[PDB]
Amino acid sequence: MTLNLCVLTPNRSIWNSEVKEIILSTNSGQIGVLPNHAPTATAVDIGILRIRLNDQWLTLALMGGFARIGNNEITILVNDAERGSDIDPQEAQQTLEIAEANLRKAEGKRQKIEANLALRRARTRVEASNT
Amino acid sequence: PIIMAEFLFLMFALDKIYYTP
Amino acid sequence: VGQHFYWQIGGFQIHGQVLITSWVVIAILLGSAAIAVRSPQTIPTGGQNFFEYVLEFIRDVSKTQIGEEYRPWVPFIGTMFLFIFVSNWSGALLPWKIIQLPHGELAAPTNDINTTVALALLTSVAYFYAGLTKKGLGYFGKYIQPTPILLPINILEDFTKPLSLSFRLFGNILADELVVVVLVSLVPLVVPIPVMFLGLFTSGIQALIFATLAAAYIGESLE
Amino acid sequence: PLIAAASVIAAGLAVGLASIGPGVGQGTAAGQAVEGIARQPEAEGKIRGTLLLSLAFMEALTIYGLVVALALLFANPFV
Amino acid sequence: PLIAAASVIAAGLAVGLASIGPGVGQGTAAGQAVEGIARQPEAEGKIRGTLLLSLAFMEALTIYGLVVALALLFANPFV
Amino acid sequence: PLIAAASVIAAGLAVGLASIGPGVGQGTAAGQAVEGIARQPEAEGKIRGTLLLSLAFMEALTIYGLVVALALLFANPFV
Amino acid sequence: PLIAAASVIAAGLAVGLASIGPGVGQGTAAGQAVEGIARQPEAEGKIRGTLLLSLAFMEALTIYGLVVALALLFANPFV
Amino acid sequence: PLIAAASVIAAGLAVGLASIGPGVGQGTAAGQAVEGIARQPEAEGKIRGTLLLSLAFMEALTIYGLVVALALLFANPFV
Amino acid sequence: PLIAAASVIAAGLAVGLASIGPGVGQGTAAGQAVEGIARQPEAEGKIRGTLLLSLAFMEALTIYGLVVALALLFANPFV
Amino acid sequence: PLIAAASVIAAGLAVGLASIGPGVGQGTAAGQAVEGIARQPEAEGKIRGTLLLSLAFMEALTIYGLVVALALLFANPFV
Amino acid sequence: PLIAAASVIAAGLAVGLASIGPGVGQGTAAGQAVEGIARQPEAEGKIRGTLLLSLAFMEALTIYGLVVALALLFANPFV
Amino acid sequence: PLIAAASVIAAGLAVGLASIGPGVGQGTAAGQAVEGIARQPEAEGKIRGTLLLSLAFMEALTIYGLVVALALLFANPFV
Amino acid sequence: PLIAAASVIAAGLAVGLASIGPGVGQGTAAGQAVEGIARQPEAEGKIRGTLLLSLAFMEALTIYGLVVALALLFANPFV
Amino acid sequence: PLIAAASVIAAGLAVGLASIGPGVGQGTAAGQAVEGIARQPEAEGKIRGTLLLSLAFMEALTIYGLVVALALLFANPFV
Amino acid sequence: PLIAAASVIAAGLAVGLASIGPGVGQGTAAGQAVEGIARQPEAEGKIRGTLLLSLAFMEALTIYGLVVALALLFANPFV
Amino acid sequence: PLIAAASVIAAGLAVGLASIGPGVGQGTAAGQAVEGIARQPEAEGKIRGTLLLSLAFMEALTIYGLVVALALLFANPFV
Amino acid sequence: PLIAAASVIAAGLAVGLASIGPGVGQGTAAGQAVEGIARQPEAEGKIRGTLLLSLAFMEALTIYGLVVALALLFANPFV
Amino acid sequence: NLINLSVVLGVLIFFGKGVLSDLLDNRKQRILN
Repeated sequence: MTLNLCVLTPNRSIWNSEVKEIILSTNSGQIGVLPNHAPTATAVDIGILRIRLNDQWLTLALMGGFARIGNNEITILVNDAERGSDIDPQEAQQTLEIAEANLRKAEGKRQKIEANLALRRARTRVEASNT
Repeated sequence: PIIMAEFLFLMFALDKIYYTP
Repeated sequence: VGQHFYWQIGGFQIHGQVLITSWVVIAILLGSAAIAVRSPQTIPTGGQNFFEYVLEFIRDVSKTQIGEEYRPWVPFIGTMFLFIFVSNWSGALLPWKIIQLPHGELAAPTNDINTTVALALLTSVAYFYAGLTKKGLGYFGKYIQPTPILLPINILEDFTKPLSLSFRLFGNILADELVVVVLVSLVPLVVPIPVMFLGLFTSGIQALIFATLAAAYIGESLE
Repeated sequence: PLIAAASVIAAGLAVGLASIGPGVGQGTAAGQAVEGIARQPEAEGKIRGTLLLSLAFMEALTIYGLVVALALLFANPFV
Repeated sequence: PLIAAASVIAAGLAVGLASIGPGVGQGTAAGQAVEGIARQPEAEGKIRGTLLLSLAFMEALTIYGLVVALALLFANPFV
Repeated sequence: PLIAAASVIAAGLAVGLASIGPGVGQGTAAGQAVEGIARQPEAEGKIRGTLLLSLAFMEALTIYGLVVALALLFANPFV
Repeated sequence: PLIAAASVIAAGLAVGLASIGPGVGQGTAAGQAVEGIARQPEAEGKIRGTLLLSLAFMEALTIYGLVVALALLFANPFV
Repeated sequence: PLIAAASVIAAGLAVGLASIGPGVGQGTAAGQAVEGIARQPEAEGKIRGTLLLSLAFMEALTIYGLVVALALLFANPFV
Repeated sequence: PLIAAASVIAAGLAVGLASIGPGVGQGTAAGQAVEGIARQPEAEGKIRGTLLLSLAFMEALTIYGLVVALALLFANPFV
Repeated sequence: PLIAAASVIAAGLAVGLASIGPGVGQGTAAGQAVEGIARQPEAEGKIRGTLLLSLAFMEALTIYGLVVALALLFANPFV
Repeated sequence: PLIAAASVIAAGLAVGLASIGPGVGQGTAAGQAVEGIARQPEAEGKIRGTLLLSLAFMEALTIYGLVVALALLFANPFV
Repeated sequence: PLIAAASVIAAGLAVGLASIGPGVGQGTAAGQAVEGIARQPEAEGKIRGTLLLSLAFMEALTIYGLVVALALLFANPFV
Repeated sequence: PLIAAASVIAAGLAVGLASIGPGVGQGTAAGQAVEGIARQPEAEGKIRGTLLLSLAFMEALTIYGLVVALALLFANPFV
Repeated sequence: PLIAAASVIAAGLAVGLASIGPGVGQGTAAGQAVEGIARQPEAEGKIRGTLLLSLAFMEALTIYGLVVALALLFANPFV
Repeated sequence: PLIAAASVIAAGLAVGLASIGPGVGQGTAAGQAVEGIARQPEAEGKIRGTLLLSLAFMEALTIYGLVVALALLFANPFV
Repeated sequence: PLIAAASVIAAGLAVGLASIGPGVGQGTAAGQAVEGIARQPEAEGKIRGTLLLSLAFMEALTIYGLVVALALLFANPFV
Repeated sequence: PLIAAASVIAAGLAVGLASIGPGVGQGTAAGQAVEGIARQPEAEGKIRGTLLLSLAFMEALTIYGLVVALALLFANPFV
Repeated sequence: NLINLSVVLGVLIFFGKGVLSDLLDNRKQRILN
């Protein structure tokens, strides 16, 4: 009743099941996909990939990557996608406080980009583990 | 004038008789 | 074509269209609301379903806009929605060319000055009162911290916004009256058939946009 | 006299400069609508909703102009 | 005199300037519609339905201008 | 007198140059609106609401012009 | 007399200002249509049909201008 | 006389040549606002607040034009 | 007579303003046609059909302008 | 004296030709500002601050037009 | 008298407001044609076929204007 | 005397045209300024500095328009 | 008298408005041609051929107006 | 008389048409300069240098217009 | 006489509208030519060659305008 | 006499038109110049030299306008 | 006499509409030339040579306008 | 007014209830299930 969806980290296929409604947080913002979407191959930011199983709305925790929409056979090549919600938010905020802390000490030019990406990944981790 | 007064009466009365139920 | 008044003196020269149209439209609106709220069931039955659908519409458009305390202004904005709705439908439907009046005409409440400027004035009184309520009593939203120039323009916009909404209602309902009167004055009414649909659509969405524009401005009063 | 001639010039130019704007208006609005229809064949109903709504508003613009010209021609107070 | 001259010149310019708007309108709209078809053939019917509705509305602008021009031409109550 | 001709020609120019402007505004507004519906339907209510609001403001501009247009056409104290 | 001259110049500017717009409209629509049929060879029939419908509505606008030009030219109830 | 009627001619011409500007501006702001409602529907409330600031300044512009546009017809301190 | 003067000026302006549209349309249309031929060397049959058909449609537009001019010039029912 | 009529026409044209430009100007400004707050949900304070400064300057432009037109209408040294 | 001078002014303006068109027409057509040439030179034959055909139709428009200007010059049926 | 009418119409057109250009100037300026503010949360200080310099310069241009209008109105050396 | 004066005004207007368009046309064709040549020089003979043919057709489009103006200045069979 | 009044209208139109273009030019230069500043915040010194140089050359254009207007107002060697 | 005044005004507007459009053409051609020079320094020679042939034929157009306008000025066979 | 008035109108109009175009010329030149400077601040010397060359040339355009205005106003051989 | 007034108006409009086009031309040429230098500063000499050639071609067009103006002003055979 | 208005009266009594009934059916099946 929907398009084929395969979320694929480098090492494995996370899960290749099909679900109805997906909100794809791109570099251009959130975009919703439909079953029988016309093919759009976009990018994906360090953000939130929300799905909809037509029975319950669920979020997926990913750390970036790339997406492709095809003839109802869509493939999303991600960086670090942990299936569903595997973590609880207490250790998430224990990672948020230390990421914002080490942002200060990591102040050199490369450490700017490094701490900023660690921050954008901790923020997507916590806003994925809210549910 | 009396149109404003009648609008006010209509709205207070209709509120009381019509909204919370 | 006769829109001024008739000489039913009551202390001052008062408009006749204003009086009779607004009085009868308020009367039929309260007759619709009151007789069907006498015996309501817990299930949304025949008319109660329609009335509760209207009221949850007002609940949504009042919950999304203003702030944390829109519910006491839900009666005001909801009676405003109902007034504009039924007055637009009565102007589109209720026959007032077969009935003749010796001194003037009788088409709708918003055709004249009084029952649009009264809506503007009541909303503006509500905005000033709600601003002196939610904010302090020394200086309302006029006071300029960041810019040393916006002090007069603050009261100037607080003066020119209600009249602007009034002129919106003017340019809607007077235009609709012109459409209907010239379109029935063309020839027998075989021509108004496609135009009636556009008039109905515009009248309904006119009611909706007046509702959300009242909501936005009590939102500014809250802000 | 001259008032009817000037009035009907006003009506003709009124209809022309009514059809100026809503033309390109409905053009861009409906073009984006029919493109986004191919982009999403699932919210076709809501695309039709916003499309009919906005197209009807631009038809309302041109009927504003049409009715002020129609009152200049047929139902006018002066001449 | 000058009244019928004004009437016919008003009708000519009224049917004239009624065109530039809906022309580029229908142009861009049909371009985005055919691009939608070429990007996906599956929603041809909904594409062409919203397309024809918008086209009947640009043509509604056009026939509005035309009926003012023709009632200006033939059934001119002034002269 | 000719003052009526002056008033009505000013009315025609007023309503025409009024109906020119906000039509393409409504157009590009509705166009980015339908592109937004095709992009993400999860805020369909907000897209519909802001559509209603901004189209209302644009028709409001045109009728801000139209009230003076009808004051010069129909209800004039000058003539 | 001047009325005939006014009717002929009205027909001339009628076909002119009626022919300015749908030209560029037809151009944009057909350019994107040929780009679409160059992109995909499957939907050619539906593309050509819908383009024929839209381009013929544009021709309908221009022939509305043409028949105002012809009615002002041949049979005017003023001249 | 013509010297006083130039005031109402200037009134019609003024409102006509004033109202054109805010239409495309309201349309651009509305389009980018609803495109933002499409892109990020979470911060859309703050976007609506900035849209309220935009509506405030746009309505300020247009109503401040309308006050003097009506002052042309109402108050003639010249004559 | 001034009738024939305005008539031939009408033919001149008719062909002038009937030639501005189809030129500025066929330009982008045929440019995108060659662009699509350069996109895919297989759909050239349908691209040729659509391009020649639409460029002949704008040919038809400019010859509508030309036949208005030639009816004004050769076969003038008034003069 | 004709100086009063020239003054009132100059005031009307000043208001119109000062209301043309800044309208689409502030539209572009507010459009890119709402697309910006749509991109980032964080820098909204500086967005509102800089947009308020630029909108105040554009209001200053239109109010420049309005106050010189007011010095034309009420407080003019010539008439 | 006035007839031949009016015919000659009409011919001059006709060829001028005609050549303001297909100039930019042929320009954009040839620009996109040569861009497609240096993008895909695989279909040079069909590219040049469409190029010559398009440029010939623009030449057809401009020579329509040219032959009607020539008929306004040489064989004026009035004078 | 005609010199006062000339002075006031010249001042009105001067202020109108001087408000025309910097409108869209400041429009694109504020649009790209807030787009930069939105893309980067770092350099609000110097972005505001350069934006304020450009705004003060363009408003110096529109007060060039204002001072020439005022010198025509009050401190008119001819009357 | 006035006929030869009208002929020379017509010639000047003809060459002016026949010189506007082809300049822009030749320019955009040249720009796209040189962009394509920088992208890929492999068909330099073919590129030169197609571009000189396009420039020949645009210079034909303007030499049309030039020879009609020389028929207006040197050998006018009316005067 | 007429010489001084024409000098006044000339000065007003001069300052207007020399104020329009600098508006849009300075605005687009300012917007793109601020976007470039957001692109790199490192060399804002040189960015400011070239921005102020171009802004001051455009301001030199506006004060060229200002000084010819002031010579047309005060230091008029004719009258 | 009026014939020589016609000649001089025709030559002025002839050089004017000979100068309007070729400026835009030469600009877009030159800018995209230097864009190609910086894109690829391998096609440099025939980049130069196409630039030269193109700007030379556009110069042929503007000198066509120059020579017809100087034929209106210095060697007039009529007056 | 009318020669002085015609001269002063031509001079004001001349400096206006000769200023208005190079304005947005220098504006787009400066916009792309600073956007390129923030692209790479290495070539800043040659960048500034070339933009100075072009800004000197557009200022040469506007001082050509200025010097013909001065030659028309002060050192005029006729009046 | 009227001949000198016509000659000076033609001269002023000649300088204006002569400097108009080269302004935007030179501007676009400069902007894309400096963006090219910022893209790759390798061929700075070739780029500067083509830039001076292009800007000098536009200077040639405005020098054509300048020498036509100087013929109208100083060595005018008519006046 | 007789047959002119009758088509939109029929459109009301049928189509308005038809478009209200499906959304009411969705909300009733929601609350009941």
